[PDB]
Amino acid sequence: NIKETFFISHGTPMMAIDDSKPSKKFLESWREKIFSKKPKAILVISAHWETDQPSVNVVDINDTIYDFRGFPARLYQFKYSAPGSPELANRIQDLLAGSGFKSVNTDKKRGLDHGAWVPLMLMYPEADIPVCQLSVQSHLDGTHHYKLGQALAPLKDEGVLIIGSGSATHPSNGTPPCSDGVAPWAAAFDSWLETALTNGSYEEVNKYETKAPNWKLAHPWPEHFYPLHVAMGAAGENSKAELIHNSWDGGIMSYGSYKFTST
Ligand SMILES: [Fe+3]
Repeated sequence: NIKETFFISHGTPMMAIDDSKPSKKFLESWREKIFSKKPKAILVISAHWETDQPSVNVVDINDTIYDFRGFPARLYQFKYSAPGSPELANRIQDLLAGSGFKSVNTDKKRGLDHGAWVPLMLMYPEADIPVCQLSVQSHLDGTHHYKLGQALAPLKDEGVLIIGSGSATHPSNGTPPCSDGVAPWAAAFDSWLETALTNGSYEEVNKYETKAPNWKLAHPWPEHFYPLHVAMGAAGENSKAELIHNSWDGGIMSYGSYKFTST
């Protein structure tokens, strides 16, 4: 049914209201210009939900979680009450367990963190498509998440839109900006990633720690990068990666987003 998986950049919560971000106009054009098909359900691997073992969201309605401090009060008024899919949740449990993940937990009470509901509120604003969330295991490695994606790969034939939500670059809150360029280290890293992805060098991206330039500056902590790996795996071995968006915030926080097309 569905032959694509995506990695997008959840940005920061300001992307719900800051229209000075091309990221927002990009996400808003989702159903018209990016993915026209209506998916049966949506699975989001969001970087803002990390756990020790794979964890799935099992609720019939997602609560809208404001996992951010220090923003306009308008942001805490938002509700993206999309349904959950216990169907999909179980399907994910079984698919993951069937591939070697013996311990895979479930949370029957939590909804969507801003890593899911902020983008989804722009792409699918009616809030009527089931959204189920998968967690990222930050203290593991990239290959683990590639495998989590491979395990999820069959979900596509069942109308599931697999989306990893992170940031192409996620420099520390302590990294200094660039006044009117794009920081050299960040362009190096983004260039590396594109060259890897568009050529299907997925083993390389699994091994970013030993092949990417400036990865410690780009991803000091991996959580915002591992959803890329998951979408990568879910697309498949010979999928075709395309860069569908890029924009920068401080000259250092890339918003790059990729579409993986299985063949
Ligand atoms: Fe974030």
